[PDB]
This record gives sequence, C-alpha cells and structure tokens, in this order.
Amino acid sequence: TSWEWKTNIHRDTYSSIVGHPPLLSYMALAQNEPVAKFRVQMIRKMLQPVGPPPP
Amino acid sequence: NMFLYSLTIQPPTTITQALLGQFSGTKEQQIITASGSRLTLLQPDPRQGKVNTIVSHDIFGIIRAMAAFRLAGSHKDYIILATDSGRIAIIEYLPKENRFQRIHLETFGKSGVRRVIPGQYLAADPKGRACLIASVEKNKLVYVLNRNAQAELTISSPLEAHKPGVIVLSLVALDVGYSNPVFAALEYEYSEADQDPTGQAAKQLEMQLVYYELDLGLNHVVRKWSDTVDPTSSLLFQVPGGNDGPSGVLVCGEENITYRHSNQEAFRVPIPRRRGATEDPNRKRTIVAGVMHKLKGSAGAFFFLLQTEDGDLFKVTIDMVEDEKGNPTGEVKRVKIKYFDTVPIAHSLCILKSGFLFVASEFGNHHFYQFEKLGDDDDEPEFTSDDFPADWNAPYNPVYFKPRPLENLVLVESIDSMNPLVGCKVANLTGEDAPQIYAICGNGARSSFRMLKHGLEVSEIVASELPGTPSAVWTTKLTKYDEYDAYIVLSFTNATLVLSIGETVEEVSDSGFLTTVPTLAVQQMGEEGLIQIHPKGIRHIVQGRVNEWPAPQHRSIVAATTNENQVVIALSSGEIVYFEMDADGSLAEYDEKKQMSGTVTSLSLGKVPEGLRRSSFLAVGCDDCTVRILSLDPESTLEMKSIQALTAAPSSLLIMSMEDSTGGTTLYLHIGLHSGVYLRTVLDEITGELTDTRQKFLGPKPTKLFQVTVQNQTCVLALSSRPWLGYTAPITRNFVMTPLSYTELGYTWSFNSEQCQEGMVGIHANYLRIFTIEKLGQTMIQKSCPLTYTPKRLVKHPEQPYFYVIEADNNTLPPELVLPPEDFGYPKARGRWASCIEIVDPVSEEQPRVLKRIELEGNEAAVSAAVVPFASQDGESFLIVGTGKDMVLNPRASTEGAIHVYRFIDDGRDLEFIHKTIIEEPPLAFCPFQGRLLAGIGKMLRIYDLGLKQLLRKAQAEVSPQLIVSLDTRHNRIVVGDVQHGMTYVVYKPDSNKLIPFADDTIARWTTCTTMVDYESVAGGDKFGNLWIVRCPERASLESAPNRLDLMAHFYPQDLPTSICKTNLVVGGQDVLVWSGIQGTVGVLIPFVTREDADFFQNLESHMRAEDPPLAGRDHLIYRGYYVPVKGVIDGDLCERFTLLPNDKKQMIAGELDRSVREIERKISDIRTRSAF
Ligand SMILES: [Ca+2]
Ligand SMILES: [Ca+2]
Ligand SMILES: [Ca+2]
Ligand SMILES: [Ca+2]
Repeated sequence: TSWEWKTNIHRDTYSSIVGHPPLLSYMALAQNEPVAKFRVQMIRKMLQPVGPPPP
Repeated sequence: NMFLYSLTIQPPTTITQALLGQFSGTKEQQIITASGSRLTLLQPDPRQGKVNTIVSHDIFGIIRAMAAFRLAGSHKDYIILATDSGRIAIIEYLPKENRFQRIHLETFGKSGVRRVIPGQYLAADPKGRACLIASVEKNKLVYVLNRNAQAELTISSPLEAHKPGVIVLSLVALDVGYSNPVFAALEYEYSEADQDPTGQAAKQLEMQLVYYELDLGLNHVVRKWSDTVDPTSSLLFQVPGGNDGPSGVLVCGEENITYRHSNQEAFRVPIPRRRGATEDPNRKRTIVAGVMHKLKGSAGAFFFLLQTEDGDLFKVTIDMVEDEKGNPTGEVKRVKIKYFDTVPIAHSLCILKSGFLFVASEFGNHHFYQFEKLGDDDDEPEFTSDDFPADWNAPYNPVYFKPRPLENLVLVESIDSMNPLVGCKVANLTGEDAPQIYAICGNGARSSFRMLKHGLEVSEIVASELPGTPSAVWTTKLTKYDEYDAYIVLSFTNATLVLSIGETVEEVSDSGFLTTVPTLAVQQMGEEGLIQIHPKGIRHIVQGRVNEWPAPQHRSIVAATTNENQVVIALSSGEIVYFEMDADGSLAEYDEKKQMSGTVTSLSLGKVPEGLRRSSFLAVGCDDCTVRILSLDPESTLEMKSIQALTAAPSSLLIMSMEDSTGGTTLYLHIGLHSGVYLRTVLDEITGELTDTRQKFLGPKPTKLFQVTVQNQTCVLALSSRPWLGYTAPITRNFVMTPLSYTELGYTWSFNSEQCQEGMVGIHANYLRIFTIEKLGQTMIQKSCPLTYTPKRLVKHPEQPYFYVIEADNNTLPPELVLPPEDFGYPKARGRWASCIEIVDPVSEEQPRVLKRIELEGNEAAVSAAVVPFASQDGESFLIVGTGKDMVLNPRASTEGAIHVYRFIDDGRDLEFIHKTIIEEPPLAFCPFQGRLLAGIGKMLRIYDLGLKQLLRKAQAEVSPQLIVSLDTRHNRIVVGDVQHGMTYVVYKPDSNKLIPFADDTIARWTTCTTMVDYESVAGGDKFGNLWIVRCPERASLESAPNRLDLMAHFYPQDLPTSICKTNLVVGGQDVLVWSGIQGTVGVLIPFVTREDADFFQNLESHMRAEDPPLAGRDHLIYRGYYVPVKGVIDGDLCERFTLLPNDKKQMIAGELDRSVREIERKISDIRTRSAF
C-alpha cells in the first residue's frame, strides 16, 4: 500500500521492540550486543525504515 | 470452560533497572528493582557484605521505568512507576505491614506499549517537585508533585508538551537546585525526512539536546533551550546543580562525552580504546550505563562511573576555574576521564553511601562490590578536554588504555540469576522422588549450566560414629536459665548413652544400661533436675540425688510424652498415667488412670503456654486408628474432649502453636500416620475439637514428628523417607512443607550450643549429625558450573545421566586463532562466530562439571541439536548438530548450513565425529521421525537417513510459509513451527513418500518453542510473550492451507517462552506443562482434576481481580489477554495472593465462594503441591 502505511507499520514495530524488555533482550542477546546499544539501533531505525517517499 | 492453572516455580531473575532510595523512611538505603513484572525491594547489608530481599510484588503489568522522589521535609522516598497500564501510579512501601501500597493512580492514556502513549521514559526532579513521563514519540506529560496541609502528597493534572515528529533517545531531569524544574532530552525530528522524495535528509541525524522548563508560577511547560549535539549521542546523564555543581548533562555518543550546558562552553573527551593484541585498534565505543555520585562533607566532590559496551568502567570528574585565591568559580574548565575498573555489562549501576556498588547485569548473575579505592592513584593515565575538539567532526588522535584486574573494587557477592534462560529440561537423573530441572543460561563466558532441585538448603556442622545404630536422640538443659542446653542423649535397643556440650563427653549421672523412651527437664524456674523415662520406671535426677517412679506392675512403659510442668506415659496395658508438678517433686501422679480400648501408639502433650500453669490438652493415638484429645484441666482431668478416626494407625503426634496467615498464633495438632501420611489439624483451644484437616504424603516410612526452631520461628520437622520442614513462609505467609536436601533421618531434636544456636541434632545408620537450616523461603536449590559461550540448545542422552550443550557467541572471534573472558569478555569482531559443544555431567559429582569441549571452526556456529536413533543402525542413538557458516541474522544471510553427526563413546562421556553434510541454509529444527531424521531447512521439511559418508535424503517438501524454527511428531503427524506464521500440521504418506501439509494456524505467531501434548494438539510460545495451545479439528483430523487449526488456550505470561515440555514434577503424577522464560521464569500449567476445582479457582480468580487489582492500575483480565483474549487459563499467581489480604477481605471472599478461609488456603496450597512444586 502507500509508503506511509508501511512506514508506520515499521515504526510501530521498532517502538514495540524497545518497549517490551523480554523481546529486546532476546534480539540483543541473539546479536550478542549490549541491550542499550540495540535499543539505540532500533530507535535510530525509525527515521526511514523503508525507502524514501514517492514524489 | 477453564482447564489450566498457571503457576510460577521460579520468578524472573533479571533486573532491567535498580534504584537507590530511603524507601523505608529510615536513613538506611534500599534498592528497588524491576524484574519483568515483579517489583522487588532489597536491603543491602554492609556488615555481612550481602544483599537480602525484603519483599516482591507482582505488578501484573510491564515495568518500563521507575523514578524516586521525596516530599519536602520528609525522609521517605516514593516510587513512580511507568508501565503499560496507560496510567501513572505512585506507590509507597509500608515497613510495618511489609507490603506495597499505591498512593496515587491517574489515567493518562490507553493501555499497552504504544508509540504515542507515554510510559517509555520517566524522570523526576531531584528535589521532588515534579516529574516527566514520555513516549518514544511524541507525547510528554509533566506532573507537579506538592505537599498539602495534611502533609500528604498532592498531584496536579498533567501538562502537555507534545511536538509531532520528535523521537526521544534519552530523558533525565536537570538538577537546577530550586530553580524552575528543567528536563533534558535527546531528540531528533523525522518531519523533514518524510518530505524528501529521493535523496535525504537521512543517512544523517540532526540530534538536539532539548530543555523543557517547568514554570511553577505560570503552570506550563515550554521548550526553553535547545542546541545541536553529536548525531551519535545516545545517553544523557545528570551532573549536580545549584551549589553542588553547575547544572548540566553529560551527552554520550560515539567516542564522545560532553558537558554541554546552556550557560557553559562545550568540553569534549574521547573514550579510550583497548590496547590488547586480540583487541581491534581504532574501534570506537559507546556508553551503555552510568552513575553519578556526590560525596558527603564537601562542596562539589562528585564523580561519574560510566560503562563502555565492553563493560569497562571509567571515572569522570569536572574541574572548574579557580579565583585569585584557591577557590572555584561557576565556570567549568576541564573534564577528566580515568580508567576505573571492568565489571559485567549492566542495565543499572548504583553507588551506596555505605561504600558499595550494586551491578545489575544485563545478562548473567548480578554483582555486589565494595569500594577501596587504590589505583594506584595516578597509575592509570588520565585524559581531559585538553585539547580534544568540542566539535565531533573535527580530527583528533585516538587514545588507548590497558585493562587490568580489579584494583578499586572487591567482589563481595554474586547473585544467582537464570537470565537469560535459553532453555531447560525436566528429568530425574537420581533415585530421588522429585525430578530435577536442568537449565542453560547466562551469556558469554559468564554462561552457566544450572540444576534446580526442590528442597531446603541445610548445612551440616559435625558428624561422628557411635558406632551402634541408635534409635533415638534428645538434647536437654540441666537448668532452665542456661542459654546453651547441656546434654545430648542417645538410645539403642538395649542401652543408653549420654553426652553434653563441649568436644567430648561421658557419664556422671543417669541410668545407662536400659533403653530410654524420653528425656525432659520438668522444672522450669526450678533449676535442678532432668527426667529419664525408660521401660520399668521414671528416673528423676536432681543434683545427683535420684528418685524414681517404679513401673511397678508386670506392665512396662510403651510410650511417653513430656512437657516442662507435665509428664504423660502410656503402659503396655493401655492405661495412661499423668504426672503434674507441685512446689517440689515430679511424683504428683494422678490418683486415677485412664484405660484405653487398644494399645497407645503416640502421645503429644504440647509445650506450656506462657503465662499459664499447664497445657490443657493431651493427644492420644491408638492402634484402632483413632486420635483422641483428653482434657488436663483440674476440674475435668483426663476426660475425653474429642475423637477422630484416621486412615491408618497414628505413629506420631505433636501439639504446637504456630504463626498463622491472619497475624496471630494458632494451636495445631500435627498427626503422623503409620502409612507415611502427615496431617495438620486445628485444636480449638477450648472445646478441644479438631477441624480443618490438611493432608500430605511424605514417603513409605512411618512419619515421625518433632518441634524445632528455625529463623526464630517454631517449625515442625517431619521425618519420613526424607525429612520435611513445615513452616510459615516469611514473605508470602502461607504454610509450606518443603523437603530437606539432606539424608534420611530416624530421629531429630532441637539443639543449642555456643557454636551454633537454633540448630538441630539427628541420627541415621550409625551416625550422629548436627545441622542448621540457615535461611528458608527459597524452596529451590541451585548448583551450577560455567560454560564457554552463550547456550542455544540442550539435549539429554537417552539412557545415561549426561547433557550436551551447543553454544554460540555471535560477533566474536574464536578466543585464539591473559585476561579471563568471564571478567573482561571474549574479543569482539564483526561477522565472526565462536561456537562449541560441551558435555555436562551434573550428578556424578557434588557439582555439575563440564567433561569435554568440542570447538568448531570455519566461521561455523551451532544452531540446533537433537538425539536421534536410526533404525539403519539397529536403533543406536547419535548426536545431530546443525550449523551455519558466515551467519548474519538481519538480514538473514546464507553462505551454507551443515549437519554434523556424532557418536556416543564411553557411555556418553565423550563423542566421536562421524561426518558433516553441507546444506543450503542453517537447519533450525531437528526431530526424530520413525527411525530416521527430520530436519527443517528454510521452508523445507526433509527426511535424512544415516549413511557411510553423508546423511542421505529420502523425502522432502516445502511446509512452512517462511522458516522452520521447531519440529515435533507423533505417529504419521509432523507439526511444524514457523518463525512468523504459527503452526502447520503435516502428514506423511508411506505409500506415496509424500509430506502433505493439511492444517495451518489462523493468526500469526512468532513461534519460539513447541511440544505435542497429544496427537491432535500442540502447545507453544511466541516471541511476544504468549503461551498457547492449538488443536486440529475433528473433521480435518480424519484426512489420513485447507483446514484451520482451532485455538484451545492462550495466555500472556509477559516473559518470552524459550522452552516448553510436558512432564511430571511430582510422584503424584499429574501431567503438567513446564516452560521457561528469557527473563528467568520457570512456570507450570496444571490441568484441573475436577470441574469443581476449575469452578472454585475461576471464581476465586474473579474475586481476587476485584479485591487485589494490579498495583500499577492494569486490568488483570486485559493484561493476561494482551494480544488475544484469555482462553482456558486461570492465573494462579493472582490466586496465591489471597493469603496477603486483610482478614476482612478474606472473610468476604470466603462468603461469596461458600468455603471457609482455611479451606480456600488448603485448596490453594493443595493444587500446587500435588501436581508440581
Ligand atoms: Ca490466636
Ligand atoms: Ca570458561
Ligand atoms: Ca546463499
Ligand atoms: Ca497483607
């Protein structure tokens, strides 16, 4: 659907990953990275998760 | 229509946040921790160097943030909780009641963890004047906290500070002294990035530090100040303000620390890089956690402890310009970083005023350290803002440091944490009655293999030979004012031995030739004298002068119970003789004796109730399977008060008053049956009738009862095949019987001495022992051994007591090809894997041990494992390992997968590598299927057989929509767990050699673990914290995409399930579902026996939902049905909070449920102890 729709779905997903400590610990442990660093990666991804908008 | 009861065997042991505060109101400091949904209050002990848990409380919500604040002119901190309730809750701890109580609860939004609803961030003004709660985007709310005329807390309505497009990475409150409160935030706006169609406006971040000033006068909030900071900035920290320092925040980003306040210049310092040979040079690092501490007795005198992503702790300080004299000014000059010490990576760090550091590890055990601090003071290089460039883009030269063992800190306690719990299995590797729970957890070199055993931990002080097998023991004081009881007595089938305090003992008084049935010193407040009753008389000993009660009839003494002021004996004829005490002389025998229909098998007199002359009741058990209560009052002596019939002959009796769940002592009669049964009844204290019977089965041996004292609490010690301790739990306040992790005992008695107090003495098989149960409450004992890398799976040898763990640390080079990795971490390297197999022997020795390690190579990592028997090999079981090469998780990257095959040698104590067979993608799931191997590779379900040089395909098909993560099977049915699309039921057609999928899941489920409970249904969990059970419809089950599975149960434990299995936890044999959670939970789902029990616990759960709502304002039914509504499961964690209520609530619920309070208690305890523990 619209680029906006996909963008919102992804931003909601990243927000949820940062929000639920168990999931965040799971993913960060899988990557063997500190939980805070993974949290920062996820929050940073919210800028443009997918491609740039259409013109 | 309910059928499952959810209970918690082990609560989560993670700590996503720990906070320091004077929560008790005293000047002492306490620690508040968030463990998933548990709010826990801990008391550090500076003398013992340990930390003890004061209380824990299930929020029935998600604890996302915590803040502490103090009211003006008060010494007590309150706790603000930011959770998923959509509400802000402010709670207080009550030391008199040892419970949490919330003092404010106000709704500000809808429930859940959502993007635009605050809860993610929470900060509080240091002076306690206001607080700010915020979401990731974009809402912020400020609540003003004030003090009313009543001196109570008052909360204003929130003040909005929203701004669309704003993403927050960090939020801390500024210490502006008593100026207008200011909150600092790291923010970036995405509004521009959405407007640039191609090109960007992205791949770049315009991070700003923003100040939100709260004007208390005008009661509004405004973006007062802001500026651009380092785009890599991720953390903020509060620097002291007002007189204690210049207000501001350390901004922390990639190799960048900055003071960066509004009325000050910028001051940049870099992060030193490790100088190790394995350590990659020119590798930048960031900060993960940090603490600020202000030292007492001095202005300023503040430092920072900041932690790198490797776990290295650097001390940061601030130096300000001096005047003409030697005094500071408000202007800041430099920022000094100095290497401090390396500790595990932590979610929170806390510096106690008593000179300790509490480290809440993000993974693995938690750490408690004591400061020193010896460096040597300038042994470590120090680096300042002189003259590193305040500009982040400006060039500069890197700086290095050499890590080294602890100098400033000393470890004083390691705190058991099963976080992260990768998996567990339930199995019985010993002859013990209860299976054990084996679990793999930890991360890195701090990982661990742990075994949990249901029992109480007891420490044996001495042991000795006798050598003849004694049949009884006692300890007794010559005098009623001796704190240390003098004597220890033993009894054999034809003799008696007497000991005492000290190193060795022998005889001075007492009759040593004949067997002795009891020993007590009758006269409290009358120093002289013990009694030794034996067959054929009662010897009274007083300062060496001896006067004995003759038998004297042809009959002999067959049983006897003794009390301080009273003595009761039972003869072979069935007559009962009662002795009370005058001003001098224990021979005040009653003129009359009481005849019994049969032979007396047990007697219990009960201690003397203080403030009274004598115990009013006597318990008499007979061989006619009856227990009677006879009166001992003077007016109606030896008249029968009550009687009860029993399932078997009573072998033991013990009258004892214990603390009850309602805050006052109660008089109970413990009964021990000749069949191994233990009962506890209530003695009415007036009419002497017995009510509210509790039962339990302890073992085949006849149960015996004794009274001991543990932790200043009077407890019952029941001896059966095992020793069980019945006590009132200190925190949860219910009545528990837990077995001892100790040898079978035939006799025990309370023991005292100068060396140990409130200990115990017991005998078994030519041995005497002295032990004490130092601390109770923890019903699960845990033995552990370290592992090499972060575990992934756990499999058991099919016949021998051995385990095999596959382990894989991502983004780590093989340690090779001087610093202990558990203390400093393996050397990190991007894209490189470190993996290994380890064989674990958990039972053969006192502690689990790793027998052998098998290191992998070739950038190859283990991801799955199974023990599979092959028909082609006459049924021999082999070890199957799945691996991947050059694995990158996001996005998933396939160089190649592989399946190693190993063979069991030396009964499973070692492995022989057979052959390795390469495949397309890493195989995430294995499963034994009809004498051959089942593997899941990609979306591919594949059957292999064992060949001479490779595994050989025999059939395959695509079954799952995106990726296989789990497999299980019964008969011709295979159940396939997809990484995202839930379950898929496949059937195997032998004549056609086809794998046909015939059922799939309705909704998406990010499966993490599965098991088959029967042929038709599968129980599993998903990564969003759900447990569920799906089932194949009966119409589609006869078919041996097209059909949809039915949903049979669903439940939100909140913790992420990592493993699940169907097993039996108790000899009683009720099949249960045991599961484990990433945060440390070990839980059970228990099926109800009858519809009546299901109804009782459903209605009990409703009333507990009304009278004990979740602390943080959640709705319990909505919480347990976070994603999809609750189906089939009753939350027993809530039900078990019934014991915590005030008595009026208990009586109300007892009214609505039409059962007595003691009955509700008994059913709650019963459902747990019968089917699990
Ligand atoms: Ca009472
Ligand atoms: Ca090691
Ligand atoms: Ca590939
Ligand atoms: Ca209470």
